[PDB]
Amino acid sequence: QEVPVLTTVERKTVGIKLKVKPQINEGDAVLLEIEQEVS
Amino acid sequence: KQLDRQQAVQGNTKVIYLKYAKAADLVEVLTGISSKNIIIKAHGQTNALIVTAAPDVMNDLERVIAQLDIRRPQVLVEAIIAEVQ
Amino acid sequence: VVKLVTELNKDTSKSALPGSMVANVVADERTNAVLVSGEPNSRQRIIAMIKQLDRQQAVQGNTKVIYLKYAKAADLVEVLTGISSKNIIIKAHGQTNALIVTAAPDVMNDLERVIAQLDIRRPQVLVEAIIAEVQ
Repeated sequence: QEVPVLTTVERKTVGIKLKVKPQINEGDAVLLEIEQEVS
Repeated sequence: KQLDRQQAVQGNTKVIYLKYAKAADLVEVLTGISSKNIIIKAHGQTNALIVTAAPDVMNDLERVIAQLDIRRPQVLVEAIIAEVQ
Repeated sequence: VVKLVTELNKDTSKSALPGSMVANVVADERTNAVLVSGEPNSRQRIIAMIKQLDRQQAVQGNTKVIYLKYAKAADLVEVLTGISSKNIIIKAHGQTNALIVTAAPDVMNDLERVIAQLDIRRPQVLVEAIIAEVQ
């Protein structure tokens, strides 16, 4: 869901924001600069 | 009589068609091989690019674009979490 | 070629002879052929050179495209800007993660060695810390 705080306010999200960046290097290997949160 | 010859194929400009990469990035990545100069133009509406540059060393471009148009594999990522309180 | 013929067969400290019995050369860019005019024991030389000049390339090395395996190329473009500086223009693709070298066609070996020493699997370390107290 998404909920607004008073900072007149803005949009705020609460959930599981899982994002990554995959880089395939070798025949078989990968690189993952991942970040996320369960809120 | 000698000058007035017929052209086998006009190579002053030749139009290529790229298969897997877009051409927007390629125009700007490729600006400076041999620099009169090489003017690369990209269409975007048929997704094909031109080469109106040197009519003799274009082979140095066919080889590089051929090494630059290639199917790309993609990877499936899943993460899992769990806790107890 | 013609841009490079009147430098190899141009003149001497004393002229071979008056303006005749010696050929001049121009060319158009349109049909990719070259023009000569002169005498039946002058032109044969010109055809000799072009027969020699008109050789086939073992492999075009003016530009060669490498593929780097473990490092990205974004950092590498900017880290590598100034070996020998006409200049060396390094371009990086980013969409296949490969980089080019359209620079000197004779000392590239000084680049193959360095990139080979610059693409290497990297080990990673596991860190855990612990704390505890009593009140």
